[PDB]
Amino acid sequence: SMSYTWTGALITPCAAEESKLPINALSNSLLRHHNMVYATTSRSAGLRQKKVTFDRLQVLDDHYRDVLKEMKAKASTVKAKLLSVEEACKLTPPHSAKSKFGYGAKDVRNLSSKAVNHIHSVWKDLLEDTVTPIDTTIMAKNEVFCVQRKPARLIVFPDLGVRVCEKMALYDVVSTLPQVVMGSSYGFQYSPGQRVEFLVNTWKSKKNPMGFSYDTRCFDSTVTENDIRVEESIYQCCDLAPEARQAIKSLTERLYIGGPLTNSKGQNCGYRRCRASGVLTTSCGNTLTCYLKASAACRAAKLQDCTMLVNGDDLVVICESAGTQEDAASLRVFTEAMTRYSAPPGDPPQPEYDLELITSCSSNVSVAHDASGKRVYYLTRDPTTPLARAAWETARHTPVNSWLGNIIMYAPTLWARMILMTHFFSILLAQEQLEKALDCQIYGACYSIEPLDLPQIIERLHGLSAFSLHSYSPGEINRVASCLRKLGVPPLRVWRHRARSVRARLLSQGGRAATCGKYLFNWAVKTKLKLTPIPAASQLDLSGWFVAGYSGGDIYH
Ligand SMILES: CC(C)CC[C@]1(C)CN(C2CCCC2)C(=O)C(C2=NS(=O)(=O)c3cc(NS(C)(=O)=O)ccc3N2)=C1O
Repeated sequence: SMSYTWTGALITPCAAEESKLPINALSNSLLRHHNMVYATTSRSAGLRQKKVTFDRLQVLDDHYRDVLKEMKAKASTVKAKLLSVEEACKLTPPHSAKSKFGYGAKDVRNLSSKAVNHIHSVWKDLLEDTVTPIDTTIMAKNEVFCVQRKPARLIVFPDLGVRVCEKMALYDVVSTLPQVVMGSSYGFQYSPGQRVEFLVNTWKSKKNPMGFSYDTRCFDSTVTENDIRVEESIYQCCDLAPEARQAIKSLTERLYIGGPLTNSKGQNCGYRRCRASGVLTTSCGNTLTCYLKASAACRAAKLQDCTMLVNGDDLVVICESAGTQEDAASLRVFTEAMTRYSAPPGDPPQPEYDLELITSCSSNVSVAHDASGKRVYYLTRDPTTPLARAAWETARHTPVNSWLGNIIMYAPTLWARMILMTHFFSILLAQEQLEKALDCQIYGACYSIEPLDLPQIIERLHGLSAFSLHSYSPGEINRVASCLRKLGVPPLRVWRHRARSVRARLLSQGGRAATCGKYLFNWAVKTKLKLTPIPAASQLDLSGWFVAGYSGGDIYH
């Protein structure tokens, strides 16, 4: 069937949208080539609609069904709980889209009776009605990139009342089931460092390793009614409260499978018959579906000693090589199988024999050296998008601070330490806002973070190693340097000078600020200080951080 049907009514914005990089007094210090940075807007949504609208055919064989059976057996060992209204409410981001029914995200969070009462009525309707399509809003995402222009991605989401009900029925399931079903292949369980460890150990476990990333073209669009029903049957394998079962069946039939699309003006835009990007099950359903099709495809292709790593629609496979000719042939068969299962490639997969050249979750393993001169593996990425976004965030206040998420996740990297840390700490010093908590997103979930806690966060997730890495690789150094020329970012020599100042200012304020100076900026000085475990690090509740993915799932921790 067709992934979407359209009426012709436009995908509309709520407010005016900026496409050009906003400029203030801080902009030039980060980036000179302002015309390279842009934000997607609803004005390019038509282009996206064209891309994501196609017919899906699906041919399902024994490998597919055998894997599904295996998945269901593991799923049947899961016991999941219902969340109460209150518990579900507390998982709502404070900035989440307001309800059509007279209350907003903050009314939800502080548990106002107006919000609670409507949510209760939404839940009761779900239990009582299992057929009536649930309304969704379709919007264009405003995301920032460097020119290479990408059309706006589309986001489809039900009302806030429904979203709370999703959490009630499914939060525990989507949080716990994926790891039980997929084990070590479940990508969202890993910190960046645990991800490196798993990739490195998997690579080393092969006699002659070969790996490939598989990019599905518009994965959400390739998801069929069969696929969404199949995932529900996996959910229903769980030990569940009777009301949970009913709500999940109702949400599947009324929401997850498909439904009408309404713009911000209230106009009918058409109909969806594929994955909605803005539902709680987006991450879990995509992960299960990608794992299922790929596992089956590995068997169809007779890939030898396969290990898969799956993060929603993001797939990487490591296996035993049979030489370049048989590998290329094997990947073609893999691709044919995926295509039959309705997961055809965007860019065709290519075999890689250098682990450091495999990109997965926009990232690659690379190598540097710790204090002892001991080689350490770490996760990095091309910094172009992080830096484009940091430029936007320098001149504009944003709901989500990608710079802070990036500092957390990519703390060991040369670009995050020299540029991002230096730049944004300078900004926070000048404003005296070091102590002000800011929102960031990690694996789709929203977190409120104090910048002064960064040293403890980084020590916990990465180890004290992240403050002492040196002698990065030539390929990594070249990629960063190339990126800075492209965007017109000052050379790393300027950043070292800046960091010396940022460091000194932080130290001169004592307490948590000086701790930021000492650990975060120890790289900047010639005569570095001895770095010991920070006492207050084993205190913050980092439980829930790397449990699951929640893209579009409207989750706050
Ligand atoms: C392994 C880590 C380091 C990758 C970080 C990276 C690139 C970026 N970030 C943050 C931005 C600021 C810093 C961290 C992420 O959370 C994700 C990431 N976020 S996510 O929305 O959970 C996600 C979704 C999907 N696909 S889906 C829509 O769930 O089917 C694939 C992959 C992902 N991965 C990412 O993939």
